[PDB]
Order: sequence, then C-alpha cells, then structure tokens
Amino acid sequence: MERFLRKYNISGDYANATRTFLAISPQWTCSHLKRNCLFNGMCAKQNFERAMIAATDAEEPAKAYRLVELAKEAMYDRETVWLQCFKSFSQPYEEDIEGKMKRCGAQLLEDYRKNGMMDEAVKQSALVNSERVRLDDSLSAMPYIYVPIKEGQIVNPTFISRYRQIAYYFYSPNLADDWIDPNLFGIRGQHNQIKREIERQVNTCPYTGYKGRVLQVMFLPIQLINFLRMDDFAKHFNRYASMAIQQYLRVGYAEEVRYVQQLFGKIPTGEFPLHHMMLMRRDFPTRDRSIVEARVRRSGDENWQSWLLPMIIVREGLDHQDRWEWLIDYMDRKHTCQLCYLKHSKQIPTCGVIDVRASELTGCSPFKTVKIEEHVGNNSVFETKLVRDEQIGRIGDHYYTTNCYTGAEALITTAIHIHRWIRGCGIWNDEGWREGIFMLGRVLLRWELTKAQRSALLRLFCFVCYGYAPRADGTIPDWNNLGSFLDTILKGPELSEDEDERAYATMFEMVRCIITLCYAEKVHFAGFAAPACESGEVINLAARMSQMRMEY
Repeated sequence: MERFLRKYNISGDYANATRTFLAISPQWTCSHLKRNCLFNGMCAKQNFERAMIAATDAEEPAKAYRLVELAKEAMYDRETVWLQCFKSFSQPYEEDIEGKMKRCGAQLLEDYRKNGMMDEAVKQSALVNSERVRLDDSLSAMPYIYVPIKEGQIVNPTFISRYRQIAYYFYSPNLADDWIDPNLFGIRGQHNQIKREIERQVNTCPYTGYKGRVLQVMFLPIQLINFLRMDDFAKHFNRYASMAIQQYLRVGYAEEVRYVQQLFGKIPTGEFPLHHMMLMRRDFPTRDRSIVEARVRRSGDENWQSWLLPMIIVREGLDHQDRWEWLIDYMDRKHTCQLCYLKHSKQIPTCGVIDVRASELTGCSPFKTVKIEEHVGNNSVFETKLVRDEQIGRIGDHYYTTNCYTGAEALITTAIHIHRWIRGCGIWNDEGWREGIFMLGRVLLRWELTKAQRSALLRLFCFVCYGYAPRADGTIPDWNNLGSFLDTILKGPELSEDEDERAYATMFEMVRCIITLCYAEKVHFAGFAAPACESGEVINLAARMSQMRMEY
C-alpha cells in the first residue's frame, strides 16, 4: 500500500482513510444502484487492493485522488464501518502481534515526551497514596452525622471509637425518637462537651498514629462495632465516613448547593437546603417520618456497602410516589451493588446519574439517562458488543452504556471516564490498558473526528500508557485538577500534515492489537493428525522401559 501513497504524495489526512479501508474492502458489501462506483471493470470499493496496484503503475494523477475520494465516501456510514471493522478484528490477525505493539508502544514514549505532558506531570504532586480507587457517588454516609435525640436529651454513648479527625459515637438506635441538625443553637454548647469527651477516653486514633485533636463527630449504631473491628471493612468505610464531613464543612458557605445537587438532584428552596432535604416527613408504609430514620433504624450485614445510603433508589422516590415502597425493600434484603437490584426488579434499564462537577466546567447537562450493563468485577474483558452511538461508562462495578451522538460530544465523555478509572495504574498494572484503549478505539472508529481531535487522542494514548509513570524522583504523580487536565488535552498545537500520518498509524495499529488479544479464539479444531508411527516398535519398546523402571 505504501508505494501507492508515497508515489503520488498523498497527504496524511487522505491516508487515514485508505489505511482503514484496506481492512474493510474484503467484506465491504455494496449494491451499485447508482453506477458511479464501478472503475472500468469492477467495484473500486469492494476490490480496493487490486484497483490500488492497478492504479499504481498506470501513473494517473487524477485517478489517485479519485480512488481516495471514492474511499472517503465509502466511509461516511460510520455505523456499519464499526460492524465490519470489529468483526474483522475478532478472527486471528495472523501476524506478529507483539513486535508491532512493541514499536508502536515505543513511539508513544516520544510523543509523550515532546508534548508538554511530562512538564505538567512534575507539578502533579500530592501523590496517589494508597487511596487510589476513586470514590463512588451512589454511596454516601451523610445520614450518620445527625444528632440522635429522644424525648429530652442526647443518648449517652455505649462504646467509643475514633478516626483521624472524626469521632465515633455508638448508641442503640431504638432510643432516639428524632434526629436533628448538629448546627443547632441549643445543642451547640452540648456539642463541644462530646468532643472533649472522646479525647479523654480515647486519645490518638487507633487506625493511624496521629496525635489527638478532635474537631468533628459522627453518631453510629451499636451493631456496626462487631464489623468495624474487621480490618478491610474499615478501609472502605472510614474514607467514606470522612467524605461526609468535608461535604458538611461547607454547609454555611457559598459552595454547598453543588454537593446538595449532585448527590440528590432536586434542591429545596430556603436556608439549610441540605438538612431540610435529608430530614423531612416522607411517604412510607411503616414509620411515616424522615429518611435518616428509614436508614438508621434498619440494620446492615457483613457487606460494607449495605450500611451506607444508596442514592439511585432514592431518586426514584423523589419523582414517583410508588417508589418509596422500593426504598424500604432494599434496606431489608441488603444487596451490595445498587443497579443490579433494578434489573431484578423487572425494571427497564433506564435510570439517572448526575455529574454536576464537570458539567459546570465544560459539559452540557449534568443530567442524563443511561442503559445499564451487567455486574462485572473480575473480567476486564468488557465482553459486550456495542452498536448505535453508544459508549462504555462505569459507576460502581456495573458497567453502563450511554446513547451519545456526534462524537465531539462523546469525545469529552471519554476524557472524563479516563480521568476517573485509569488512575493508579500504568506500565505495570495492565488493567487500565485494555479497557482504556478499547474506549479510545470506538470513538476513533464509530464517530467522525476533525483535524484537531486527532491531536486530542494522541494525548490520551500518551496519557493512558504514560500518565502515571513513576517520575524521576520515583514519585507517582496525581492528575486531579480537571481544569488543569482538559485544558492540557483539548487545547494544544495543531498537528503537522506528515505527523498526522505517523501518529494515526501508531493509533490504528495499537487499536487493532488490543481488540485482537481480548477477542481472539485460541480454542480450535485440530486441522490435522499424525499418529503415523509403528505399532509394535513403539509398544514393545515402551513396555520394556517400564519393566526396567520397576526393577530394584
């Protein structure tokens, strides 16, 4: 193919089209209902290789750009481009897989280097120390901060525990008849007693060596202490309980509406919208009162995700008055992940997930509806065929797919989903490669890009393979500012015409190999057999050998 491009000096923008269509024209169906496609003997689309060699030494300067323009017009129906590209990648691509992946994996080093990514990565300290897994948004610990109040005064504690700044408070939740804001005026004097309580009972916090100074408190039930002694149960729970108080520490400030919005959706009018959403008489069959009483009264199990509060079943109740029955059913049966319960509740796969954080920065709307996919935790094989303007998304361990059109819209969604889940891994843990590059592949084939968006994805292959490399000090940098992230990705210098061809050749070949290994078929039928050996000269020889072996 290369002499066809180098002879006519076909530029790199056209050569992106011909490098795709050589793999597609072996199966590119066509019905020549308008007769423009035929090239003097045959379909030039369906026979793209033979017509290319025929147009090579014929030496026709018009017909070179004629065949590429006939190839670009072939590619416009991008939907069935994806059906033929992916199906052509599922059979064994019988070539040297590793050495092609090795050199193209070596070219993504220098592209990272000559980009400003390596200069930016030195500034990205405050490293990815052992909390590398990013927090979930459906799962929240905001109900446990409320004051447990009975008839007259706050319940005296039974057991006392502690984390780094937050204080734990164990009480039997059969007692407290109501729950009330810790920012209350009459309790504000009482509240600073109980901070002085805990550092007198339990000084420097048990889970880490940190000398004692308490500033917040959370009130917890009693049956949780039997689980919070267990070790891995603490690590998930503590950083999810301490996430609540930093939401709580902005409540008097002008930021707070964003935390109320992304966690809930609808916002109350009036002062304290956070508390006067979380604490209101809501529709129930059993105990017609606030939703913290719907959680605190109901127990948990060994799974740590059952104690915290699920938002997805909540936002059903906020918009339909049936759904409040379904909120109390989940808290009894105590399932772990949330989206699976809907699929087994005989429910349509559509539900809502909100992204107020990035949508205020760039995005169109934080609100969207998704199509769920199955609860997969072990298999990094995404194992799901995609069609009709869709894209992988992940919240929790459930994958989901989103209808998204006009792939500049679905460009940015990929830059966000990479920003969540590719962190912590790199050249060593390959679990971020084969899923991440598969996302980078689909956008590059299912949708149409412009010139500058080819400069965007080369930054992402340099980001997935090399963003979390251990730096010159051995420190592994942390990409956390989305305002520093997307402006580094989306805005940059425009690529050269010739380096477009060199980069897209490195993109498309790394795309094809990751699809090939995760979707090969190494099980086959035996295409041959050779039991052509002699009968007795094998058997009486092998029977002698055993008779010697048994002899002592």
